[PDB]
Amino acid sequence: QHGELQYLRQVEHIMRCGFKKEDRTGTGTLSVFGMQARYSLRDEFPLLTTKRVFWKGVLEELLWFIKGSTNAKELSSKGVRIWDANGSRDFLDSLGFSARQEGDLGPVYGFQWRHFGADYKDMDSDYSGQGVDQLQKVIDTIKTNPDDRRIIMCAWNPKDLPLMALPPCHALCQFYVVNGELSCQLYQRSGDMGLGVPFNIASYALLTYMIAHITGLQPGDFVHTLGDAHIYLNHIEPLKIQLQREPRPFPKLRILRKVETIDDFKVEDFQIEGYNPHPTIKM
Amino acid sequence: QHGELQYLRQVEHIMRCGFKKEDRTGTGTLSVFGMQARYSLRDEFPLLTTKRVFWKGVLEELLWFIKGSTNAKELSSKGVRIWDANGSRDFLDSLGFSARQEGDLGPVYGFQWRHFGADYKDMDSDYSGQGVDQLQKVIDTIKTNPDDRRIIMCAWNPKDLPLMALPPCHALCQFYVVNGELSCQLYQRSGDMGLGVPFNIASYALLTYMIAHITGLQPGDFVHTLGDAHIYLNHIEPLKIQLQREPRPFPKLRILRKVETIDDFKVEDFQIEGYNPHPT
Ligand SMILES: Cc1nc(=O)c2cc(CN(C)c3ccc(C(=O)N[C@@H](CCC(=O)O)C(=O)O)s3)ccc2[nH]1
Ligand SMILES: Cc1nc(=O)c2cc(CN(C)c3ccc(C(=O)N[C@@H](CCC(=O)O)C(=O)O)s3)ccc2[nH]1
Ligand SMILES: O=c1ccn([C@H]2C[C@H](O)[C@@H](COP(=O)(O)O)O2)c(=O)[nH]1
Ligand SMILES: O=c1ccn([C@H]2C[C@H](O)[C@@H](COP(=O)(O)O)O2)c(=O)[nH]1
Repeated sequence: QHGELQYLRQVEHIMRCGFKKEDRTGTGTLSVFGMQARYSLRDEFPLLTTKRVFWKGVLEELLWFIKGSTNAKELSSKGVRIWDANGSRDFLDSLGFSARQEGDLGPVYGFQWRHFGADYKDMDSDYSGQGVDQLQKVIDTIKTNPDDRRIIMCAWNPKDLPLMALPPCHALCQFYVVNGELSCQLYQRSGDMGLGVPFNIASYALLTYMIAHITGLQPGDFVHTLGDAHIYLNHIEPLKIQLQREPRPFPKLRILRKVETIDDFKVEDFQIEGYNPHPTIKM
Repeated sequence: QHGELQYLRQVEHIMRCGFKKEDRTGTGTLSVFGMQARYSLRDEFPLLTTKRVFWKGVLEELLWFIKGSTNAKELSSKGVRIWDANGSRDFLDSLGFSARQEGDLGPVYGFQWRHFGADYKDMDSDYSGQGVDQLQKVIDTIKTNPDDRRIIMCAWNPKDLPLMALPPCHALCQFYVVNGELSCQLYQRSGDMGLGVPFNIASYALLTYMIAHITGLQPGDFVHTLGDAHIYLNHIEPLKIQLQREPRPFPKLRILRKVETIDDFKVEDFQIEGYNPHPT
């Protein structure tokens, strides 16, 4: 069986057994609470094929995260517009952040991952040597002690919550090692199956490939755990279509050079081979 | 059909397909990474029956949590010894906490749940009005806005980690509401299937029952997600025996009176009916 079948069976399930549940905007969804899929990272990459995934966006965003940025403009400049809406003068004002300059997303992933617990001022501030560098922490631990059951990188910070444009959908992820293979489990509190999910799977599978490469291990599995797994009421039609399609063999991700530290990774180092998806779908 | 069959199928799986993996003590285990089970809370309580669960302990511990305590002695005095070992003068010293008094577990669940982000000194300190009161937070949100997808109570605190005797096994839990029913999902980073696990399921199922009672909702489901799900190499034999037993119908949890706030709960308010488990 093809790995994508899991994601498809989930969507199929949310439609068949989900419950109508209101949205924060009032759009309306069909949801199921608590789900889980295991995507293999062994000699293949989980880039969904029944619908084209914005790969260039998942890669630029991840590097942007690793770099510890919280400025949407720095990701926008790379040709990835995904986080721009949450950075607009209009949106940041509808939440009270009036003195907060444009693009300043607040203490999001980039900040939490590298400086957990540090006092956030603005995106342009210097947090060098401040907070807990969780990203580095997990890498060190994976190297020194692989048996460790506390390899956690937590983006969810209850105290910093009031300063965020958007509370982290990916509350936390945990790494694991066995048989010289590195695995990763993500806890996604809320997931849009028609848009965000596929991209999110790619994002974390990539992170694992990166950390595995640096630690000298082989990619294992990517366990995708969900809280509120939803499908927006309008996405039902196109999704009924996508569910008809047959998944084509997953591509493979090549890391073109030998990099030593997580920060040393650049876009030219990655190569997606054989990514042959079905035509794209607007949602 | 029976809810316990899930837990049994998991143990069965960990034996059948797990991999030998070393322990922090070097005891050795058989593990699988990433697992999940859905226990129904509708008209029944998930207190496992193929082996007796220390129910009096899950209840006293939970209240102890809610009370925001981090002193092991306060739970030990109630006749629940589970957290005593981690509080001894010997253990606290083998980790460096020499000036830390006996029983002082550090900024554990009780402290994180009620005062997240506050500067921890010692168990006897006064943290009134300090930190983020997560427990209260989720209760308020469940009442005012049930559709909310951010109802999270996080015990994992990367900054306070160096002050803990034991890093929280239960990193975080998330609440959900639909059809007037309250559900809960737990993220357990590491779980011992032979001991802590069944107790852990009971603990969180109970918490849901309490919060559901207070918010005026009905208990829904308890989703149990695991990171490193293991079985110690020595528990393999007794477990092979437990797996043979047939689960008896789950008991029911009765809340004997109408309580208003989470803190108002007392031991006399709960009653387990029909808990008929298998022996030893
Ligand atoms: C309700 C909601 N659901 C989401 O999934 C969501 C996701 C993000 C961020 N995210 C992680 C995204 C991943 C992929 C995206 C997307 O817009 N893809 C477009 C291409 C636009 C571009 O060129 O930048 C597409 O699929 O056509 S957006 C922000 C707000 C959200 N809001
Ligand atoms: C290796 C290991 N595995 C565990 O599951 C574990 C659990 C706790 C804490 N936990 C939350 C526990 C739940 C139940 C417990 C127990 O000791 N039950 C006994 C004794 C109490 C009694 O029954 O009077 C038993 O049921 O026999 S201990 C502490 C260290 C651990 N260490
Ligand atoms: O990477 C992401 C980010 C966001 N979302 C979607 C899920 C919900 O549709 C919405 C978040 O809304 P709240 O749960 O924050 O209300 O964004 C995703 O699916 N993936
Ligand atoms: O409620 C609990 C508390 C502890 N443990 C067990 C699981 C592990 O065997 C051990 C903790 O080991 P570390 O994850 O800290 O290495 O305690 C449980 O299963 N449940």
